[PDB]
Amino acid sequence: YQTFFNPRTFGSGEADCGLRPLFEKKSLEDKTERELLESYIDGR
Amino acid sequence: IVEGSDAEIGMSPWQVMLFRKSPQELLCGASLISDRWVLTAAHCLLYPPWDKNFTENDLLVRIGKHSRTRYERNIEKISMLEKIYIHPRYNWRENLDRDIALMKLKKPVAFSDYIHPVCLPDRETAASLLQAGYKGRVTGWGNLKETKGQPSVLQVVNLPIVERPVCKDSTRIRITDNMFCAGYKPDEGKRGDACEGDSGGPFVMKSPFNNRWYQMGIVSAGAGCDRDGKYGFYTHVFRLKKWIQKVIDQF
Ligand SMILES: *C[C@@](*)(O)[C@H](CCCNC(N)=[NH2+])NC(=O)[C@@H]1CCCN1C(=O)[C@H](N)Cc1ccccc1
Ligand SMILES: *[C@@H]1O[C@H](CO)[C@@H](O)[C@H](O)[C@H]1NC(C)=O
Ligand SMILES: [Zn+2]
Ligand SMILES: [Zn+2]
Repeated sequence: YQTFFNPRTFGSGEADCGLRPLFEKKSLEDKTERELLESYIDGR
Repeated sequence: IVEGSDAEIGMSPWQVMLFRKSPQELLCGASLISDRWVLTAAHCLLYPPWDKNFTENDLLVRIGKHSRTRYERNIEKISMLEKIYIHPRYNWRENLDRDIALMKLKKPVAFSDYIHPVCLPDRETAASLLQAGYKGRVTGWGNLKETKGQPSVLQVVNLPIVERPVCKDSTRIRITDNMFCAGYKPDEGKRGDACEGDSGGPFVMKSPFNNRWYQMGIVSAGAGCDRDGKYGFYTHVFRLKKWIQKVIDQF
């Protein structure tokens, strides 16, 4: 991920960010996630 | 959230609820970006017209909460606030320019499967994901319509980012570069919008580079909810990251 904040000021997790334990962490996609992905594929 | 759907358990572990202590009252949405810092909408804490000028101990916050009526044990967390930080250039009198605010928890929260922080974008990710057409995701406990009333379960809806020229023409409000709008156009056959109560809530996008969720915006304003030819407005998180930085290093 790479950092912007200083842990002592900021806390923890600038690095455990953005990864759902019940989804990404378990390699499981959520029910509408794909819609976002597919929006990255222009007007195909 | 109008025209959205219930949220899966843990699909938005960074969801935070801004509560008012006395009387107990749900105020706004918010997001967890750290174990101690929470992001939200400046007008959630300061908006004189609506008699809003809260202080540290007027409010409390709740994290990892799944329903809105039942207390969920060693799942949800209730944290007090040590300090509040509103952008010094927040324009509440005019266009809500720089509608952003930071809150420091009095005591850090332990992450779990239901509680984790969302990522803040960097230069590359920002310029790469903030492109009209691309869809993001908004979440909240706000109204389901223009006032069912409000949900008993966190609501979610994905909406496309709209091009500035289009957003600018849809409202008579002075739109600034520190904000962006999102929503479907009347010709797209899909609906959905944030609404009253959703302010402070996050607008997140999933990065294909690392599979992580980044908070690109903060629910800020709109005219009505899910009205044809209208769009919701969100504070542009990246353009205000220097400020977020200053506030955090300063604290
Ligand atoms: C405080 C929030 O809950 C709410 C979010 C609205 C989101 N709406 C849609 N359609 N996505 N914000 C507000 O209600 C803000 C606070 C000030 C008034 N307001 C508005 O959005 C007005 N309806 C419009 C407006 C007034 C002044 C400046 C900017 C916008
Ligand atoms: C907030 O309330 C404090 C008084 O307790 C006041 O000094 C400050 O001017 C208020 N902020 C405003 C109205 O913008
Ligand atoms: Zn639960
Ligand atoms: Zn959708």
